[PDB]
Amino acid sequence: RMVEMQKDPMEPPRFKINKKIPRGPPPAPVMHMTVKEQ
Amino acid sequence: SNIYIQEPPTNGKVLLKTTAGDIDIELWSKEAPKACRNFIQLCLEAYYDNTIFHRVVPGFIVQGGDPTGTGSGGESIYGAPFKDEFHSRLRFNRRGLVAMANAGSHDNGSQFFFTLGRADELNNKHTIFGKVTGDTVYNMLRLSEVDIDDDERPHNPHKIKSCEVLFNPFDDIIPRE
Amino acid sequence: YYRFNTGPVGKGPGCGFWAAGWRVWLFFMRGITPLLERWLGNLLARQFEGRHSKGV
Amino acid sequence: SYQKLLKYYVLNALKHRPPKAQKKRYLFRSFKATKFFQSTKLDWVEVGLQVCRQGY
Amino acid sequence: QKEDMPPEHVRKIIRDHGDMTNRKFRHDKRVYLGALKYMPHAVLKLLENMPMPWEQ
Amino acid sequence: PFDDEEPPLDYADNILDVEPLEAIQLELDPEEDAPVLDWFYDHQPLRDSRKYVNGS
Ligand SMILES: O=P(O)(O)O[C@H]1[C@H](OP(=O)(O)O)[C@@H](OP(=O)(O)O)[C@H](OP(=O)(O)O)[C@@H](OP(=O)(O)O)[C@H]1OP(=O)(O)O
Repeated sequence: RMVEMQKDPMEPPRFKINKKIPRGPPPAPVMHMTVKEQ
Repeated sequence: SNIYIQEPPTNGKVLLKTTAGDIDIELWSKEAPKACRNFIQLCLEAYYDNTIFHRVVPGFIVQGGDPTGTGSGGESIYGAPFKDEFHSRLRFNRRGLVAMANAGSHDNGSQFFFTLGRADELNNKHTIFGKVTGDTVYNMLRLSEVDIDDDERPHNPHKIKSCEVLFNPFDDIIPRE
Repeated sequence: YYRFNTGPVGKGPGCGFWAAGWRVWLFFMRGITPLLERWLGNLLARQFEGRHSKGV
Repeated sequence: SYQKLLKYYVLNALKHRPPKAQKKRYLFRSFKATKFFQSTKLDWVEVGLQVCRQGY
Repeated sequence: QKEDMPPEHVRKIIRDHGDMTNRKFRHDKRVYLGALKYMPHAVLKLLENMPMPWEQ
Repeated sequence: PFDDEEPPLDYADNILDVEPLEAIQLELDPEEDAPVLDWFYDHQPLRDSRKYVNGS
């Protein structure tokens, strides 16, 4: 029998979220010079 | 134009006639009915007559109330050491306080002591049943002027010659014979 | 005070008749309450959750 | 002072939008229905003392 | 219904916890702090129920 | 009314025991003011009366 635990309404945010971790990394294929121009 | 001093109003008054002069004690019988009942009845019973002050610690306390004068004696009106009574409004911030000596909790005897100064370490330990009135204060302090011999005992200890109860807050006190 | 101290009664200290003043602070409190809930809420949340890192 | 009280009077009357939108949310009923709060009855004075201690 | 309790219960709780400086109390320190958010609410309800000068 | 270093009072230790000391009141005429006179200075005058008010 699952029961949801009662939360104390005057309880502050329990734990700290601020921590920051670098953005995660397949490329679709692209399918898309003269000397003088260079 | 305000200088505040907070303390609950007292009730009852008792006169102690000592070799050091008169001492007026205003009692709190609302806060400490047990020890003030004990004190009033023991005064009415002549139990404190010719009882010395056997312990003087310079600038700390002067102790008396033992009929035997040894300091380990004395008994209450209740046939046993009675309970301690404490209040946040009664503290030791000063000399001029009249409190109950004990060897521990609920140990209260007939022995009592006057505060020669501040004791913050006796808080929530000894019960405060009274205070000495300013006019008579110096006389209390003369109780503390002695040449002190071994084990905090004066060579010529001051005595309580008699007792007068000036105002008795209790209706029902019957002195024992 | 003007109306109260009308006749024999002088400029002296003793006039009780608060009801009015009392009202005023209650109106104040009615409004300020939600403000303080929101501000103190944030204060607590910063205290416990942490000042947000990103300044996003 | 009489002039200023009229100014408050009139401004309130001018300003008087209806609520304009309404919610019947209840706070003490939510708090009271939850086990962390209990209810009783005390001397007002006694509560006042309790609140000051709590705030301290 | 949340039947009300003996008044001495709340009296004693606060008196026990009077300063939540006791080593034993610990976890109230976090809980108590959390409430601060609703303290102004409490104040407003306190004040609006003052007793009037004809009531003892 | 009290010093900063003076801690707040336990209601139960001082206040609870003590009398309430007379309120302001007024000397209503037994004759002329009789209708009003029995309940005039009670807290919520006619709370228990199915004649005068709705009810609780
Ligand atoms: O007569 P009182 O009962 O002592 O009232 C005085 C006084 O009122 P009146 O002078 O009108 O009689 C002050 O007036 P002023 O001295 O400033 O002319 C007034 O001052 P305000 O004009 O700022 O109200 C002052 O209050 P305060 O002493 O803060 O200035 C207030 O007495 P309270 O201080 O008792 O209000």
